[PDB]
Amino acid sequence: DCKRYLGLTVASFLGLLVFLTPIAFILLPPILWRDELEPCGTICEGLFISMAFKLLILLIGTWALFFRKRRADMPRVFVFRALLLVLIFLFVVSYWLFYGVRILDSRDRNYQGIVQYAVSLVDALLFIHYLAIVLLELRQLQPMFTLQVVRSTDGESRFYSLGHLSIQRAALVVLENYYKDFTIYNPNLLTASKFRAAKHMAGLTGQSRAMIAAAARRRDSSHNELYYEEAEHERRVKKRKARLVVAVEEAFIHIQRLQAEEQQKAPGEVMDPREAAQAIFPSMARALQKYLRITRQQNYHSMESILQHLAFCITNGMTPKAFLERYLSAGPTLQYDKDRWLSTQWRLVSDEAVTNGLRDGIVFVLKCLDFSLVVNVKKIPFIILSEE
Amino acid sequence: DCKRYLGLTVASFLGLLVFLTPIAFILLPPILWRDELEPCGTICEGLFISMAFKLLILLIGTWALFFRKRRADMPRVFVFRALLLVLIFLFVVSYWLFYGVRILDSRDRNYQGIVQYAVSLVDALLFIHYLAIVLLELRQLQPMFTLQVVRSTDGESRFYSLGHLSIQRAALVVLENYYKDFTIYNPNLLTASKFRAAKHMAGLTGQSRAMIAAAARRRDSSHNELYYEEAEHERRVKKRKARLVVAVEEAFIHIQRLQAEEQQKAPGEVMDPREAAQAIFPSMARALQKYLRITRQQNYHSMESILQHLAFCITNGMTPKAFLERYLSAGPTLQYDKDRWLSTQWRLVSDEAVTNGLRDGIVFVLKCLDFSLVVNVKKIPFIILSEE
Amino acid sequence: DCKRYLGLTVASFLGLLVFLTPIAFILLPPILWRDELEPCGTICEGLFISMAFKLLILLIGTWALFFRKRRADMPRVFVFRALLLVLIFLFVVSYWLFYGVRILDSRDRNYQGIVQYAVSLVDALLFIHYLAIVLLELRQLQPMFTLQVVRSTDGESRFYSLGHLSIQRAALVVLENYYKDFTIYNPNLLTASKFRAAKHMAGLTGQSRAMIAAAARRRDSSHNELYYEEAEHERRVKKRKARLVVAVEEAFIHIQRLQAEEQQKAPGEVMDPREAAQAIFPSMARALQKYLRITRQQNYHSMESILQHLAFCITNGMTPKAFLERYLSAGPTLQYDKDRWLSTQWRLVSDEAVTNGLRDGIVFVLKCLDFSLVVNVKKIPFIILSEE
Ligand SMILES: CC(C)CCC[C@@H](C)[C@H]1CC[C@H]2[C@@H]3CC=C4C[C@@H](OC(=O)CCC(=O)O)CC[C@]4(C)[C@H]3CC[C@]12C
Ligand SMILES: CC(C)CCC[C@@H](C)[C@H]1CC[C@H]2[C@@H]3CC=C4C[C@@H](OC(=O)CCC(=O)O)CC[C@]4(C)[C@H]3CC[C@]12C
Ligand SMILES: CC(C)CCC[C@@H](C)[C@H]1CC[C@H]2[C@@H]3CC=C4C[C@@H](OC(=O)CCC(=O)O)CC[C@]4(C)[C@H]3CC[C@]12C
Ligand SMILES: CC(C)CCC[C@@H](C)[C@H]1CC[C@H]2[C@@H]3CC=C4C[C@@H](OC(=O)CCC(=O)O)CC[C@]4(C)[C@H]3CC[C@]12C
Ligand SMILES: CC(C)CCC[C@@H](C)[C@H]1CC[C@H]2[C@@H]3CC=C4C[C@@H](OC(=O)CCC(=O)O)CC[C@]4(C)[C@H]3CC[C@]12C
Ligand SMILES: CC(C)CCC[C@@H](C)[C@H]1CC[C@H]2[C@@H]3CC=C4C[C@@H](OC(=O)CCC(=O)O)CC[C@]4(C)[C@H]3CC[C@]12C
Repeated sequence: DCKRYLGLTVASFLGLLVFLTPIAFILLPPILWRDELEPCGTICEGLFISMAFKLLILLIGTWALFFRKRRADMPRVFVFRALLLVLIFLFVVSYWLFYGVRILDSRDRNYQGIVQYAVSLVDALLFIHYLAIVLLELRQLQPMFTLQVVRSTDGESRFYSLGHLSIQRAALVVLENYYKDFTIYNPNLLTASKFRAAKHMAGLTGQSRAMIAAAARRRDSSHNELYYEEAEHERRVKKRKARLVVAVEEAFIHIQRLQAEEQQKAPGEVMDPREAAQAIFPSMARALQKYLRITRQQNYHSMESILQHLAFCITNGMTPKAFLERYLSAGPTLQYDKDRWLSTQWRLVSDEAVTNGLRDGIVFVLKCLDFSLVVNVKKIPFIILSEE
Repeated sequence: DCKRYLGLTVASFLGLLVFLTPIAFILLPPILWRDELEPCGTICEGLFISMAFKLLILLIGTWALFFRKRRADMPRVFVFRALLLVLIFLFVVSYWLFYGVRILDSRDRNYQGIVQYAVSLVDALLFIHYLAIVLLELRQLQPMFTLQVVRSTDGESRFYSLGHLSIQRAALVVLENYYKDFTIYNPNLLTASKFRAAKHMAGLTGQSRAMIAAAARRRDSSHNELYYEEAEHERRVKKRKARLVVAVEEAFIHIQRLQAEEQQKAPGEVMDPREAAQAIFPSMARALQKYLRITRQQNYHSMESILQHLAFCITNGMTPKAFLERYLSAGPTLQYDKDRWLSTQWRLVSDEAVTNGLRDGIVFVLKCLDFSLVVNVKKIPFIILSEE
Repeated sequence: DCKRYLGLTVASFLGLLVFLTPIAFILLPPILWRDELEPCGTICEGLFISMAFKLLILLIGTWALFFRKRRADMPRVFVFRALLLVLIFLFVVSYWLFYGVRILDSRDRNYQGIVQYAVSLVDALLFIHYLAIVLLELRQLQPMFTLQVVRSTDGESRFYSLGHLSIQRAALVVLENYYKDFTIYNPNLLTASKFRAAKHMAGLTGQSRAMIAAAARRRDSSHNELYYEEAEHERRVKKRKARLVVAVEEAFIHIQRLQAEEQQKAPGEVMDPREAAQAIFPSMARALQKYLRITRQQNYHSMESILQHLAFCITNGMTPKAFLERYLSAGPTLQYDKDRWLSTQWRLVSDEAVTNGLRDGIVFVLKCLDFSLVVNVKKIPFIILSEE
C-alpha cells in the first residue's frame, strides 16, 4: 500500500504543478505589485477563458489516454517514454527559469504582456500531448513488418502484422497474442514423444552415410506401427466423446427435470445452481474423467472448475454442446485458471539490442518454463499494382 | 424523407453557424462603426489568412471524420458524444455572450484587439476536435481487456481484444464481429438434439445418488449408438459431396462447351450468363438438393440465390471448387441474403449498468431470437519480461 | 543510386526550407535594418523559445510518421497525398508572397509585430500535420464495410473489416493480408482437376434439357469413383506422414547423439549446425521426398531450404514436431522463398473508377499470373440494441 501511494504521489504532484503553472503565472503579478498595474482592457479577459477551456481539454485528454494502470514491465528503458518525460521536464524548467529571471527581477513585464505568454504554454503543451500519441500509438498503425511465431514444443505457427516497433514491444505484442491465439501447452505429448524416442537410444564418413542410408531404407519397408495405433487412439477418443455427449445430455435432462420440479415448490424463487451442480456432477463424472484421461486433459480441468462451469451454464441456460466443447479440445490459455499461466518467467533472447527497431531478417526468442517461441521478422514486399 | 431532412438540418445549421462565427466576429466591427476605426496595420491581414487556413483544415477534418452515416443505435445515452456536444454548446454560447456583452455594449474593443481573439477560437475549437478522436478512437487502441464470446446454441467460441470501452460498445463490437466470424446459426442441429433427448423423457438423497450412479455405470457399458450412426452420416455426406463435385465439374464442362459454341456465332458479343445458368442448373439441381438435404442447408440456399451465384461465377470464370465450397459447409452470416440475419431484436443483459466501463470478471449476455451469446471479460495479466 | 538521391533531394530540400522558414522570418529583419529597430521588450524572447519547441515537436513527428520508405505503388494518383502536398505548397507560397510584398517593400513591420506572425506558422503547419493523420490513418479506424475475398482457383474465402477507403487502398489491404492469410496457390490440384475433366470432353430446347436431366439421373446411380480413390489417397498420405514422423524422430535422435559426442571433444565450442544438417539430411531425405511427392509440395520445398530450416531448428533446439509441421501442410505465402511470390503482376479490375470510395454492392477483381481474387464489398447492417 505504501509503495503504491509513493509511486502515485510522484506522478500526481508533478502533473498538478504543471497544470497549475499557468494559474500561478496569471495570479502572481496581481499579488506581487498592486499600484503598478497597467490597464489590461479586454484581451486578458478573452484569453483567460480560452486558457481555461484549453486546460479542461488537456485534463480530459490526460485522464482518457494516460490515467491508466501499467500493463507490462519493460526489461530495458523505454525510449519514447523517457524522451517524452525529459522533454516535459525541460519544457517546464526552462519556462520556470525564464519567468523567475526575466520577469521577477525587474518592475516590468506588464500584465497584458504575460497573458499572451500564458496561453503560449497550453498551446505548446497540448502539442506535446499530440506528440505522445504519435510516438506510442500512431507509429504502429501502418502494417510494415510481418512476425511469424512458432512454438518450439508443439510447433504451433501464427502470423501477425506489426508496424515500426522495438524488439521488446514486438515481443510483448507476441506474448499478449499468445494467450488468446495459441493452443495451451501440453507436456503430455512431449512425454509421449520422449518415451517413443527413448526406445532407439535404449536399443543402442562415407561408409557411415551408406550404412545409415541402408538402415533408413530398411526401416521404410518395416511395419508402420504409428498409423494403426493412432487410428485406434482416434477411434477410442471418438467413442468416449460420444459416451460423454450422451452422459451430458442425460445430465441436462435431469437438470431440466429438477428445475421443473422446483418450479411448483415456490414461484418466483429460482433455486441456487450450486446444489444442482452438486447433485448432477456424479452422473457425468465417470464419463468426463475417462474423456480427460484419454485426451490427457485431466491436469488442466479441476473438479471445482467443472462445477463452476456447470453452474455458469445453468445460470445462462446453455445447450449441452456448449458445455461439452470447452472440454472437447484444448484451446486458448485464458480459458483455464489464472495459476495455469505464468507471466513472470518470460525472457527475451536476441543478438541485436532490444532497443533497436524491427528490421527484415531479424529473429528472436521468447523463453519460458520448458518452452520457447521463435519469432521471425520479415518485410512486406513492394506490391506494384497496375490498371490492366 | 421529411425525418431525414429534419435530422440533417439540426446538424447542418449549427455546424454552419459555429464555422461562420469567426467570420461574423471579424465582419461585425466594420459594419457597426465606420468613422471610429483605428489603424489596423498588418497583424490583422496576417491573422486573417491563418484563420482562413485553420477554418479550411477544420472543415476538411469534420468532413473526413464526422460527416458519415450512423451505423448502430445505442440503447442508452452515449457519454462521450453527450459530453462533446455539451462542451461545444458551452464553448459557443459563452463566447457569444462575451462578445455581446463586453464588446457590443461600448464604443471600445479596437479591431486589432479582436482579430487575435478570433484566432483564439479556431485554435481552441480544433483542440476540441483533437479531443474527439481521443475519447472515441484513441481510447480503445490499447489492448487492455480480452472478451470471450460463446454461443448458447452451438457453443461456438471466439476471442477478441478490446480497450477501455463501455459495456454497450463492447457488445456492439461483439455483434459486428459475430457476422463475419461466427458460423451461421442452424436450428436443425438443435431440433435433432431435442428429438434425441426427448426419448429419455418419453421413457419415464444418498440413495438417489447411488441409483443414478449405478444407472450411469450401466449406461457406460451399453451400446454406443451415437458413434456408428455418426460414422454412417459422415460416409453418406462424403459420398454425396463427391457426387456433387462430379456433377458441378460436368456442369462447368457444359458451360465451357456452350461458351465455345456461342463464340463462333458472334465475335466480340459475349452471351448473358443468365440463360446459361438457366440451362445448366437442372443438370446439378438433383445433386445440390441431395447435398443440402443431407447437410440441412436447404433453408439458407435458395434457387434464385444459387442461380445468382452461378451467374456471378460465370462472369468471373471461377473454378468449380470455388462454387462448390460456398455450399460445402456453413460459414459466416454475411454470405447469405439480408433477410437471413436480424439486427433489431438484439438485447443486452447485464447486472451492471451499460454506461460503466469494462472491468475484470464482468459477464454479459447478448440476446436474440432463439439464441444468446455469453461474453466474458478478463484482464490481461501483468507480463514481466527480463533479459535472461 | 543516382535515382534514389535525386528522389531524396526533392523531399529533403523542401522540408528543410519549410522548416527553416520561421528562422528566416525572425532573422531577416535584424539583417535588413539595424538603426531602425524598435524596443522588442520580452514578448519576442518568450515567443522564440515556444517557436523552437514547436519546431522540435514538428521535427519529431515528421521523423516518426513520415520518414519511412514507400511500401506499395499506386497505379493512379493518390487523392489524399496530392491534396496534402498542394495544401502545403499553397500554405508556403502564400506566406512567402505576403512576407515579400507587405513587409519587405516598406520601412515598417516592427519586430514585435513579426514574431507573433512567426508563431502563427508553426501553430498552423502542425495543424496540417494533425490533418495528415486524419485523412490517412484516422479515417479507416471505424469498421464501416466488410470485404469478402474469394480465390478463383481453389476457392479460399476470407473476410476482413475496413473503413472508408478507396478501391486501390482496399485492394492493397486485401493483397497484404493475402500473403499472411491465404494458403499458397498450388497448380497441381488445378492440373489434376483439368485431367479429370478432360475425360468427358475426350469421350464426346426442352428435349435437350430432358436428355441432360436423364443423363444426370443415370450418372447419380453410377459408381462413386471419387470417394474410394480419395480415401485411398488419404490413407497413403497418413501412412507416409507417419513414416516421415518416425524418420524425423530418428534423425533428431542422431542429432542429439552427435551433439553429445561433440561435447566431450571440446567444451564451450559448439559445432556449426551446417555439417550436422548435411550429415543428417540423407537419413530422412527419402521419406521427405516421398511425402512431398504424395502431397505435391516438392516444387516449393528445395533441398537448400530444407537444410537451412534444419540448421535453424538445430540452433533453436526445436522439437521434431515443429520441423515436421512446416512441410506437413501448405500454409502462408511468406513461409517460402522470396522468388515464390510475385508482387509486380498484380492488376485491378473494376467497372467503377478506382478513385471512388467503397460502396455497398461493389465488386472488384485482383488479377495475377494464372489466378484472380474476387472481392465483394458489403455494408454492415444497422444494429439496434435495446435494454430488454
Ligand atoms: C532536446 C531533448 C529532446 C533531448 C532528449 C534526450 C534524448 C536525445 C535521449 C534521451 C533518452 C535517450 C535514449 C535512451 C536509451 C537508448 C538506448 C541505447 O541503446 C544502446 O546503447 C544499445 C544499442 C546500440 O548499440 O546502439 C541507444 C540510445 C538510446 C536510444 C538513447 C538515445 C538518446 C535519447 C533518446
Ligand atoms: C535544431 C534542433 C531543433 C535539432 C533537434 C534535433 C532532433 C530532431 C533530434 C536530436 C536527438 C534525436 C533523437 C535521438 C535518439 C533517438 C532514439 C532513437 O531510438 C531508436 O533508434 C529506437 C526506436 C526506433 O526504432 O525508432 C530514435 C530517434 C531518436 C528519438 C532521435 C529523434 C530525433 C532527435 C530528437
Ligand atoms: C464543464 C462541462 C465539461 C460539463 C459537461 C457535463 C458532464 C459532467 C456530464 C454530461 C453528461 C453526463 C453523463 C450522462 C450519463 C451518465 C450515465 C449515468 O449512469 C447511471 O446513472 C447508472 C450507473 C451508475 O449507477 O453510476 C452515470 C453518469 C453519466 C456518465 C453522466 C456523468 C456526467 C456527464 C458526463
Ligand atoms: C478546475 C476545472 C478545470 C475542473 C474540471 C473537472 C473535470 C476534469 C471533470 C469534471 C467532470 C468530469 C467528468 C464527469 C463524468 C464523466 C463520465 C464518466 O463515464 C464513465 O465513468 C464511463 C466511461 C468510462 O468507462 O470511462 C467518465 C469520466 C467523465 C467524462 C468525467 C471526466 C472528468 C471531468 C470532465
Ligand atoms: C484550396 C485547396 C485545398 C485545393 C486543393 C485541390 C483539390 C480541390 C484537388 C487536388 C487533387 C484533386 C483530385 C485529383 C484526382 C481526382 C480523381 C478524379 O477521378 C476521375 O476523374 C474519375 C472518377 C469520376 O468519374 O469522377 C476525380 C477528382 C479527383 C478526386 C480530384 C478532386 C479535386 C482535388 C482533391
Ligand atoms: C470557403 C472555403 C473555406 C470553402 C472550402 C471548400 C472545401 C471544404 C472543399 C473544396 C474542395 C473539396 C475537395 C474536392 C475533392 C475532394 C476529393 C474527394 O475524393 C473522393 O471522392 C475519393 C475519396 C473518398 O472516398 O472520400 C473527396 C473530397 C475532397 C477531398 C473535397 C473535400 C472538401 C473540399 C476541400
